[PDB]
Amino acid sequence: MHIEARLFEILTAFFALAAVVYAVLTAMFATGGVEWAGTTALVLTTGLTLITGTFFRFVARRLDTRPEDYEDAEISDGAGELGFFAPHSWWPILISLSFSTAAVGAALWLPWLIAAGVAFVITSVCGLVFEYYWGPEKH
Amino acid sequence: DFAKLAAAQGDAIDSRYHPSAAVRRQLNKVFPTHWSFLLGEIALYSFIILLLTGVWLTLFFDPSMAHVTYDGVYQPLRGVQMSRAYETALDISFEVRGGLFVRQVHHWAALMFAASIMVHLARIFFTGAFRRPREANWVIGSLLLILAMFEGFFGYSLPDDLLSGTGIRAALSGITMGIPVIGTWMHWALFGGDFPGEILIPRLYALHILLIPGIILALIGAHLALVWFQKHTQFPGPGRTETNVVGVRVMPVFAVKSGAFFAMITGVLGLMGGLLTINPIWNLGPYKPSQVSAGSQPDFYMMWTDGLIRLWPAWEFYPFGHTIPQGVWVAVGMGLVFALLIAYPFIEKKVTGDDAHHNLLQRPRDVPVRTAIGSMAIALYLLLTFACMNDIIALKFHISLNATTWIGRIGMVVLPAIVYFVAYRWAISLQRSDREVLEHGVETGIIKRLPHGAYVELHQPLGPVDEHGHPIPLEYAGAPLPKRMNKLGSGGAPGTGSFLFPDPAVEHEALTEAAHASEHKSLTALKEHQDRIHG
Amino acid sequence: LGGLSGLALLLVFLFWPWEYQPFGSEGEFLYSLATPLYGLTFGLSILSIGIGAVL
Amino acid sequence: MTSAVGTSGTAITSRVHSLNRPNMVSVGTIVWLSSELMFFAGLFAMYFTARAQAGGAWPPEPTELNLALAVPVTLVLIASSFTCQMGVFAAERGDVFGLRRWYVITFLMGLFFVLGQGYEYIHLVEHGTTIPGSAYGSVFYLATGFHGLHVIGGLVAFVLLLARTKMSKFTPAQATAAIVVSYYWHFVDIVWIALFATIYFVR
Amino acid sequence: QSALLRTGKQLFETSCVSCHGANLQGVPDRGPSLIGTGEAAVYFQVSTGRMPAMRGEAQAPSKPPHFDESQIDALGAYVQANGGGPTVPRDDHGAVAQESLIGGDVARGGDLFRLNCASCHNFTGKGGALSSGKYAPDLGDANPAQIYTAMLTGPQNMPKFSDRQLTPDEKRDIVAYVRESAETPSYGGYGLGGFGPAPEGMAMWIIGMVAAIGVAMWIGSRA
Amino acid sequence: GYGNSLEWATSCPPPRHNFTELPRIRSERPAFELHYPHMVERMRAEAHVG
Amino acid sequence: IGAPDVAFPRLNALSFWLFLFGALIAIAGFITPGGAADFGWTAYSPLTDA
Amino acid sequence: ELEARRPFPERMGPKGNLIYKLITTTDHKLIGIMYCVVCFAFFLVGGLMAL
Amino acid sequence: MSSTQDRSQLDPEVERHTGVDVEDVPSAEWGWSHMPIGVMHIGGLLSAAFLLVMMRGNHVGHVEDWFLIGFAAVIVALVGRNWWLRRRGWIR
Ligand code: HEA
Ligand SMILES: CCCCCCCCCCCCCCCC(=O)O[C@H](COC(=O)CCCCCCC[C@@H](C)CCCCCCCCC)COP(=O)(O)O[C@H]1[C@H](O)[C@H](O)[C@H](O)[C@@H](O)[C@@H]1O
Ligand SMILES: CCCCCCCCCCCCCCCC(=O)O[C@H](COC(=O)CCCCCCC[C@@H](C)CCCCCCCCC)COP(=O)(O)O[C@H]1[C@H](O)[C@H](O)[C@H](O)[C@@H](O)[C@@H]1O
Ligand SMILES: CCCCCCCC/C=C\CCCCCCCC(=O)OC[C@H](COP(=O)(O)OCCN)OC(=O)CCCCCCCCCCCCCCC
Ligand code: HEC
Ligand code: HEM
Ligand SMILES: CCc1nc2ccc(Cl)cn2c1C(=O)NCc1ccc(N2CCC(c3ccc(OC(F)(F)F)cc3)CC2)cc1
Repeated sequence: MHIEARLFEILTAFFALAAVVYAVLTAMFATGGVEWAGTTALVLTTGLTLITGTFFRFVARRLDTRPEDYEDAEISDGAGELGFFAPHSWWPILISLSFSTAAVGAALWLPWLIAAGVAFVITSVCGLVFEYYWGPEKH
Repeated sequence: DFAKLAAAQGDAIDSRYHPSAAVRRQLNKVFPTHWSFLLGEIALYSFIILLLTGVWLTLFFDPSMAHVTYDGVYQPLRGVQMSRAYETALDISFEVRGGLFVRQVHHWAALMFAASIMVHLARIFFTGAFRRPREANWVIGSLLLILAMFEGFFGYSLPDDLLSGTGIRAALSGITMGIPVIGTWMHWALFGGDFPGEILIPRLYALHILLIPGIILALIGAHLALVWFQKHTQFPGPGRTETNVVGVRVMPVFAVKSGAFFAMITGVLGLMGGLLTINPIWNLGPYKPSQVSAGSQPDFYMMWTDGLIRLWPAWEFYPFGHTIPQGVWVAVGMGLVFALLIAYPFIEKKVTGDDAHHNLLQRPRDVPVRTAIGSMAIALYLLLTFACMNDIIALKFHISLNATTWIGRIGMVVLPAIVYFVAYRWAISLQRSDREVLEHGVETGIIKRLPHGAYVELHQPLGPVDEHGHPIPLEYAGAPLPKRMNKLGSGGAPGTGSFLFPDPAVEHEALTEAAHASEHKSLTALKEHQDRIHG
Repeated sequence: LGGLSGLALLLVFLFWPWEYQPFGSEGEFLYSLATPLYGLTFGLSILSIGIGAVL
Repeated sequence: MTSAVGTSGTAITSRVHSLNRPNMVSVGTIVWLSSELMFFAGLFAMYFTARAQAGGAWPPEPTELNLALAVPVTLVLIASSFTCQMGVFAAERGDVFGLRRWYVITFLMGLFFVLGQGYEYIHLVEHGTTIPGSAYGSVFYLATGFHGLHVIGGLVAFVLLLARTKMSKFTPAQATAAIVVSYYWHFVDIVWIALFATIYFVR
Repeated sequence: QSALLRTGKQLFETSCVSCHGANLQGVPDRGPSLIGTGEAAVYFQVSTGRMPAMRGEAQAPSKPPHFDESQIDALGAYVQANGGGPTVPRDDHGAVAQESLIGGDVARGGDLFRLNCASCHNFTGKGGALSSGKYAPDLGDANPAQIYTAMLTGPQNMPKFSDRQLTPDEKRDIVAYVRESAETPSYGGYGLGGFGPAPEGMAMWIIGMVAAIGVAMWIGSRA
Repeated sequence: GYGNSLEWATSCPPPRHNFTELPRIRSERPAFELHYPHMVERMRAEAHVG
Repeated sequence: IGAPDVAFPRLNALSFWLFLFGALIAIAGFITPGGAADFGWTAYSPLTDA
Repeated sequence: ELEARRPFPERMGPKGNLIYKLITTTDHKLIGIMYCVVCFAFFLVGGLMAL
Repeated sequence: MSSTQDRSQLDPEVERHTGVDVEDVPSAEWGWSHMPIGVMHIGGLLSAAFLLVMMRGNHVGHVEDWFLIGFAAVIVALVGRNWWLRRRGWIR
């Protein structure tokens, strides 16, 4: 987790530099000082990269070299129990349809449709989140 | 001494009468415990509520077209000529305490009655509950559904209303007048004259509070008697066969849950009658032949009729000095529709040839052709219903009214075909999912094989395992299969303390191994009964 | 809870500002949720009784 | 079906072993939170460009920010973040019940924050400022209301995850789910701290 | 007024000359002639925001006003001076009379509405669909003056109810009924729009059926 | 032929889960090294020359 | 990368479906009588206001 | 020494082996194929617009 | 582990020998699984004919007729492709 961390610290450094130079060169040499739109966007994309890179560096320090992060690693080194990978599920399409219902209720100003879409989204997200935890029916 | 009193009353009843044998026989009757089998109950429950509400409404409703000035509380209709029926509907809404609530829950119960009948019909159709033992049931049920629809029409038509009045004008007057040979004669008999005939609303009142509810009650009695004595069908399962009913006896369990379901359905209907406004007739002035509204729909169970009117392309025929109006078409439509609904099991047995006594239901996926046909019928019904709402759909969802009309026109031919194809392939795909889970077992998380980098989903066999890893495939038996280890005994033992605090470890243990033993004993008993059936 | 809801239904039906109030008149708001309260209390009562029976 | 093909305690397990490998769900939620930061960046850009274009009195005369109720809600949000972190601490352990208690009180504090924000919204609305009324009113309401929608989503996640912990034996996967929900809540209240330092402090 | 007409001309010369000629005669196949439309037409059309139309389609929709009350009056006075036509009602002060346009009678206003307005709008003033891409918008938003001017000038596919069909008394009565229906709470719970059968059936099939089927699934088993 | 990327080291219609046999990844282009072992050394030798 | 699947594969299925239906609703501007979005792709502000 | 292979691989596969997969498939490869097919559907919709 | 295999004796009744086979439809015996291709093609032709005949009505516009023509042509093309493939034995 060190290489993909360093990637994000490099991106964070560049974005911080770009935001700082934009702010300095717009606060003066511009008609209305700092643009306040590009400046904030650059600052918070710097923040985006900073959060991701900080988490990656934290994990990398927390983690011993993984086989994937280790050169000269045999395939048998990584062999073993991989985690749960969700098999077939029809809940994603229902979530998409629910959000589409809410989106059309938003575009077409139909507050009833917005509410129905929000209810559908909550129901479908519950179904997805609970899909692999719903215990057997007890009768 | 309540125990002694109960014993004495039982002895009196069994001394005067001798129902011990019969009473035991019904109290022991077994009813399957599938949720879908409760669907029909909803309709019955809704029906009961309607009766209980309907009688109440009869104590305050005066059916008549006698013109009168309101002179009542509702200011926006004062001095306006209205039929006495509309005046009394307004009085119920405003003048009698709870009258708005009572008629509101009555109309909501009518809508739930219709919708639950439709859902029950779909259930029995897709599950094939109409086969050899129970065609007559189907048939009467079909008739029953039809009656409900018409009574609903006669229900919101009772309060002489602009919306309901224009609905009467379109449907009854126009269509009856359109029928070629006797159409005008039927119109004059039904109205005792032309459309505004002064004997329409009283006749509809008689048909709606006395005649049609009585016929529906008689048909419901026949329906429930047949289901009771043609003991309910069941889905395939472990210990379930064509010659037994696996479930819960009537008295301890089935009666309690049925009564609780009636209570909860009544609660849903009361909550709707309070919080949701149904047919706000006061906004709808008294019916006048000239006044109009843009919406002008009937209740959802006749929206398919209205949509069929809208989408049918204005085709008329003109014989020798006679006219055959386009309205005629819808009548024929209904005929065919009903003629195909009432008769369907006989067409099914004539085409397929299944003339066997079928007691085990069929999963809809296991009958791709019938599932596709039912999906096609539901698609056509939905298309027609939304076509009736094409006015409102265009208003809210910005689509040109002509565009919606032509979408419906092309759809009533194309959408059924697409839905049939999709439903057929979907049913076969569900069958293949079942076969795959049988032949491989349930799926789980992925693991990377030790020596090489093979990735395997780490299945779970549902049956005996071969000498090597792969199991012996099982044989499909028409019962649902577990596609998720979720629903098996995997990761399903949360702390039984409480939501906030635990219980002592000894108590949690006792409870969890008790539940484990109970469910294992249930499985063992079902398996032993299954083996004893054949073996 | 079903019992308290039934008692609330009795109390609201006996003592609540029902009756049509002309648009704009003070107390129209109380009327506007009179029938909603009737239905709410009745439905909660019977629904909760049914829920208790099912449980 | 001798005993089992997959010798796993639960049908659902951690998507990667968190001991020697990164918690993959944690990485995914961190990435998504980093993106939602840039969404809030769009909102902040709107507000800031509106601020630059005022005639020296950025909150119009009709609008008068109710700091008396605004400070308490921020305090409640940071307290909810602390209790969420306590819920996480309980989650790393097998103590599902402590996790549930901590997350329930966090949910209550977040709901109280939402209720207080609604109260302040109605107070501002009755005294003039509204979305269709003024540029300040519109930008303020838009930013704070999208944050409030995020808070409501966090409350939804809290209730859903408590229910999920109720329906299965508390697994390391459930602990990771609780941890990612806590990450989302921490993002939510951090964004609120920024929105308070801008809307109410910097003005 | 001289300054009012000057301001109206200034606003007109740079907002609508493209659709309507500089002499207010409609540009062919872009916009109609504004000669004789009147101050009432301008007020209703611009206060509702329709007039900076920005497209030629089946139905010009309502949108936020592009001019403020004073500018609305300036444009309306300009048009009134050019052609001469209906004028927006005004009270003693001089502003666009809105409170004074609420007729006392509502039952008579209700009959007038149902005979004339409900034909396409609704029983209770909601919207309605029209032939091809057109519709009748909801009356909830329109203020009394806007309703009055809409009746007094049929914007597009609206019958123009002259002062002789609906005398100021009848127009005020209809305005009163419209406002009363729009602002009156739906007695008997949340009024699902104004259309009965369609929202009512949809709400049945969603709320009641989902609840009943979910309760059946809870009570019943699966197999 | 002469592919890279580890994507051509699995049955051309890839099995569910993408692999039944994973090569010992030694460079950017494991599939080429698997299918052409003799070039492995060459790949390491001529690489730097450019 | 030699992986069996994507990190959150239900999530990528959700992404695909969210795309399909979002694109469908965006394109559905054409069925409306007014038509689809007339403002340029870039959709600069005042031209996009109500 | 010789393998028993079909003369030509299955062209289409058995009826109804795809619809439920599309509805439920969690396999990334199938989702990518769906992406490509839908994306060219859209690339024709656009492009016809261009024509 | 809480589950048990099920077996069902279902009354079987045509003798499910002509039409569909379990390989094509895994639950052929369990219920109606075959709709003849003849009724397919006849219904498709009837749908196309209905689409054409709706061109005759009361509508001055012609976008509607063109959409009808396009949809009916699509249906006829699908039915023709299916019929040709069936006649040749699902080739091309
Ligand atoms: C990926 C992006 C992309 C692609 C591939 C193309 C491809 C093409 N574009 Fe592009 N174009 C843009 C992106 C793209 N364009 C953008 C972003 C703009 C600016 C938009 C704006 O100003 O807002 C633009 C603008 C633009 C204009 C200016 C229009 C205007 O603003 O006035 C023109 C004019 O000819 C044009 C032409 C073309 C042509 C002739 C092609 C050809 O390459 C297209 C190839 C054609 C096809 C592939 C169709 C063939 C298929 C069929 C006939 C089958 C159809 C069947 C069904 C639909 C069932 N484009
Ligand atoms: C469950 C329902 C599913 C739908 C089922 C049906 C599917 C079949 C679709 C058939 C499409 C047919 C479209 C043709 C229609 C047509 O013929 O009309 C035209 C207008 O074309 C159009 O809009 C194209 C519309 C195409 C959109 C169809 C999209 C499918 C949607 C509906 C699917 C979503 C379903 C979601 C359901 C929700 C769940 C349900 C439980 C022109 O009218 P007009 O407007 O008057 O134009 C005048 C000129 O005439 C005149 O010359 C010119 O001069 C002008 O004046 C002009 O005005
Ligand atoms: C078990 C049943 C539980 C039911 C919940 C009961 C809720 C009780 C609500 C409170 C008491 C009754 C309110 C009666 C007062 C009242 O009616 O409520 C209107 C609101 O109405 C709307 O707009 C909709 C607003 C969106 C929120 C409500 C949505 C609730 C839906 C989702 C519940 C039913 C299910 C439908 C699902 C359908 C989805 C299908 C997938 C509010 O006024 P307003 O907003 O201004 O209405 C405009 C006039 O002004 C103006 O003139 C007029 O012309 C109009 O423009 C009018 O809209
Ligand atoms: C996308 C949503 C639509 C577009 C984006 C909107 C984003 C806004 C987000 C949060 C703000 C909510 C806080 C609302 C409370 C703040 C107070 C206020 O807004 O001001 C009062 C005004 C009247 O002002 P007035 O006429 O001058 O009369 C003054 C009376 N004396 O009410 C209003 O219109 C406010 C109503 C706003 C409701 C927004 C509902 C959002 C839920 C959408 C669900 C997700 C859809 C998915 C789409 C992909
Ligand atoms: C279908 C014929 C028709 C009838 C008759 C009719 N309307 Fe309309 N109405 C329309 C149309 C179309 C519009 C759209 C106006 C526009 O687009 O400029 C409209 C618009 C309106 C508006 C504007 C509301 C807004 O928010 O823009 C009001 C108010 C109104 N009508 C009230 C009435 C009244 C009052 C009557 C009875 C005198 C009536 N209508 C009769 C069709 C009609
Ligand atoms: C059996 C199925 C029934 C259905 C589907 C049904 C349906 C309806 C509907 C939808 C209404 C409209 C109410 C309104 O809009 O206010 C209505 C009205 C009415 N119903 Fe029925 N009903 C049924 C049974 C009954 C029964 C048994 C009675 C009498 C015991 C009855 C008496 C009435 C009366 C008097 C009215 C008019 C009163 C009013 O509208 O306020 N109904 N019916
Ligand atoms: C029309 C559509 C409609 N538009 C609107 C607009 C607004 C509103 Cl609010 C409601 N609507 C509706 C509406 O609700 N329609 C329901 C409806 C339709 C037809 C009938 N029909 C019974 C049988 C008759 C008949 C047929 C054959 C006969 O021959 C026999 F059987 F052999 F004797 C005898 C009589 C025809 C009328 C009932 C209800």
